[PDB]
Amino acid sequence: ETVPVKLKPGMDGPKVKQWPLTEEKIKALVEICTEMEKEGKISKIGPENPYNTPVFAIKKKDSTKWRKLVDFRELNKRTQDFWGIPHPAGLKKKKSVTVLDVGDAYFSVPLDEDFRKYTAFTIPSINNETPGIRYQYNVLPQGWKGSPAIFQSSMTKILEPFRKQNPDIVIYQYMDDLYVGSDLEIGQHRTKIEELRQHLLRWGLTELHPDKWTVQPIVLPEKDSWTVNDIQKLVGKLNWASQIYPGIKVRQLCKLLRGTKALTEVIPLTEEAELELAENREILKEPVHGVYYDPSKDLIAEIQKQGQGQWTYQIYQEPFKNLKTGKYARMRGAHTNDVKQLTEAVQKITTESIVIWGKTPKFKLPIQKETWETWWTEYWQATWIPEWEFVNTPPLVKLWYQLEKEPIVGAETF
Amino acid sequence: PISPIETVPVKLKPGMDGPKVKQWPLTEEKIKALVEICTEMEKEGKISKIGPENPYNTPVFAIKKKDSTKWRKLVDFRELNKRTQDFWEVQLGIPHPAGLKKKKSVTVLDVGDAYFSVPLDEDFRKYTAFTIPSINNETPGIRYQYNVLPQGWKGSPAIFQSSMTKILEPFRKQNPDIVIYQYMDDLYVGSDLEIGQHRTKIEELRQHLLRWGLTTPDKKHQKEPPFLWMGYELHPDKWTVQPIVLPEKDSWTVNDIQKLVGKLNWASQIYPGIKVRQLCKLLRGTKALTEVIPLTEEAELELAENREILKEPVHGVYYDPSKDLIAEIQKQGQGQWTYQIYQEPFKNLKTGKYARMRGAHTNDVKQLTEAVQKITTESIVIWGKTPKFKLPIQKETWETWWTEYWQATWIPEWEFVNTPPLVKLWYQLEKEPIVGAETFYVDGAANRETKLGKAGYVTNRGRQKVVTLTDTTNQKTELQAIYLALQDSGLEVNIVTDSQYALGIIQAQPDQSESELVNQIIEQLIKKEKVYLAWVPAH
Ligand SMILES: CC(C)OC(=O)c1cc(NC(=S)OC(C)C)ccc1Cl
Repeated sequence: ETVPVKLKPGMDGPKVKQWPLTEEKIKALVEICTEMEKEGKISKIGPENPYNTPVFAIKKKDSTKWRKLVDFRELNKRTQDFWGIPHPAGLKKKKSVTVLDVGDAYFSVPLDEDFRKYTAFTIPSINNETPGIRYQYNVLPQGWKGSPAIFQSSMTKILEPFRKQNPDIVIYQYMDDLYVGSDLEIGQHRTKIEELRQHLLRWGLTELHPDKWTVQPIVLPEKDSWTVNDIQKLVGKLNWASQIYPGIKVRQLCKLLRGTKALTEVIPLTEEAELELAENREILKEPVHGVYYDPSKDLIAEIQKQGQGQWTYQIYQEPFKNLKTGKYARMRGAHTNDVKQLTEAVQKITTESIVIWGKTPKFKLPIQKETWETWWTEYWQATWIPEWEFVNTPPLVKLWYQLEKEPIVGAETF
Repeated sequence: PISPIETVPVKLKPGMDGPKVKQWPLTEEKIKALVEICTEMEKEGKISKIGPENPYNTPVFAIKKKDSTKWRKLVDFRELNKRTQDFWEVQLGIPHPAGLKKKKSVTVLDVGDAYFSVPLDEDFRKYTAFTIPSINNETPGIRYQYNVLPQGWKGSPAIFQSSMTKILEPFRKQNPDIVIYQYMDDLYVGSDLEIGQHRTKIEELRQHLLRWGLTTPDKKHQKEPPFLWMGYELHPDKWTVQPIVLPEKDSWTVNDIQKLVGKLNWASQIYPGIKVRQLCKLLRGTKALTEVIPLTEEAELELAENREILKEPVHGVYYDPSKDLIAEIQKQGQGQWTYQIYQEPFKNLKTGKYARMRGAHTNDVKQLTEAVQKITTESIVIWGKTPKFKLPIQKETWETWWTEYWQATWIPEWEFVNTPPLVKLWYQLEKEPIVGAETFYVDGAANRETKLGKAGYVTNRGRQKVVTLTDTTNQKTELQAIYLALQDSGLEVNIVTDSQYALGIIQAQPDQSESELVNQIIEQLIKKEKVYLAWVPAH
């Protein structure tokens, strides 16, 4: 049967316009949508339905098969609340997690007849030579929030058996995904994962390492000799840095900067200054105190382009009170593409956000709206889509985080 | 004679109610005309005589048009419409000629009073009620209501087009090698069949429409190629740009110069060489549209030069899916870029130029980047594809800029073409302080309230200076400090500042700005052989 879903008090349905798509993408959407139309999942709709939601095709991670994706963001946000599952704190402490797409299970369930209109989407035609192909959902839509929600009973139900068989493992369900975390070694882990998929397949469905991340303090440069400049750069960095650890002091250094000297001129370090330095190195050896995640506050993730394919991010909720800071280096293949690295990055942080807190952070993106919108879809891979804003990177913020500690040699993969 | 097509469910607002505006009183002559026409429509089955039961009303009007000077009719749904539910956006994006394919033949079928062919949602119909006034408000006038899509009513367009889609669905599947395009009351059917086959199919399509009550043209009203598709004349084999006419007068008002510059700008897209600088100039200080501004020799000349250019018909080619899509761009002066998309050399599909983007602070490369994105976006829409790019910039310059810029930026697959002016990096701030070179410790300070300030520097070599400024801001001073610094420094300079804005220049290294000041600085920056900028916290 269908549960009577509604909209939040005084909200209306999305009327978001469809961005243009590449031909290949439109072709697939057409193939894909006719099929679902036939399977009774979606139906063509009339003009009396003025709502709309963006749609697009993404490459199912491996195969040539294109996956249909919809941007329900606006709908999700307008959909009444169900006052999901409480985040299992244990997930983050697992050696290797795996993500699975259980969005498929939704088609099996009917969407309340009255809510369907609000799910209207559209397939655009090149050079606008054909009117758009208007549809809507009859079943639970993938990517909608109400979906993993209504399908909870059936979900828990189908899962239990594997949970009792292997209670050492943890299963988290976010939107269309399923994260599986166990402490079993790779082979035994993935075999068990497959043992799960098999289990999930007899209904109709279908490599993280959480214990290895989130740290890295700020290391300060060390030099044989210091110059007027070296110091100046260093003082500006620490001075900005004081907004986080007020115990950091730069007065003694600033004395060494008394004088109109050549930037390249070497300065001898007074013991007094040298102490001030060491004392700051100690303060930086560990993250700031009193930072506790607040579930009633929006989680935030700001990214900065460090160049050469490198990037830095800070997930926090209050300015300077970071819950996590990290670094991302481009993936093999993205060498001459900024949006690839960026899209890939956004995904990773958003996955870690889920893994650790069970939600998606909002992104402050060091990119231009037009560049993002034009090409992000091309490199996307997740069932979900986080929120974002485009911002101008304050030069210091970047300089600071560029200072994060990197491995001695690295994570040795013999 | 109506149709057997199932209506669309039309509802009010939300919770509003149908219009109840009073019937404008008309003359015996105007009334009698409306009486005539309405009786006609009443029999064709389009409208229906109603009564006292209906409270809703819309005013009916009577104008005589050119075609027959015969009295006609008009109904003001302004209200009904503002109370009618929102429908989905009608195709507001029309095909651009560069995106269409050539057809062996192309026919335009004009589905005339198509609106009055489709049934109205019987429920909603009451809301379309109107009344023919009596000779100066006598006894009750004649009451009616629509049973079909009303001319002027909100839903009519979206609804009619939808209907057309269903109705054409069969025919389309039945003959995939035919291509119809709906727009307004027009169906544009093109194809690659031999003319007889085509003509034949046309007839089938027609008769098919007839099977649904949809009447089609008459030999007298039959449209013929070429077709006027906004600014362009299309021919199934190629398109040609309509020769645009510039008046020659001895009295140009402001409107005249504006509207002119309009048509002029529009042309700048297609036609290479159009300029309006001197024509725009005439607008300076205009006190009225009806104001007459004398054309300076400067203006009279460019106006002339343009007339020469516009006398050349620019001809064009259509989209052929079996060949490459290429786009070449030129930097027509700072901030302006020209682009031309073609598959085969000199045979263009589309051209255009992007206006000088006057803004806060940027550089060529970023500006090229944007032009490229604007193009790509347009391309994706027109052809569902992005063009292989031909750009006047060395890949060496690109790799140097992008790989270090603070903002994520990208350019699809591309290739360098040496067609000067080449876009390049006007300068590059040193990666490290310069050994040997002078070091200017610069500072500017101004009382934001009095707008008085000073600015100067002191070098490690002794040189120093200050300059008092009246009517300035602290930002300017910090900046002027830097200007003077560059002015007096040799070919290599080291400069330190606490200016937050100077930090912005280190990160973005702009080569153009809104402020003449910054610009000047850029000028000096470009002049030096080596410049090192270093920022330090204030005080
Ligand atoms: C802009 C419209 C009104 O003009 C045409 O109908 C028209 C269309 C085409 N080409 C194509 S693909 O035809 C499209 C219908 C797909 C070629 C010449 C003309 Cl004149």
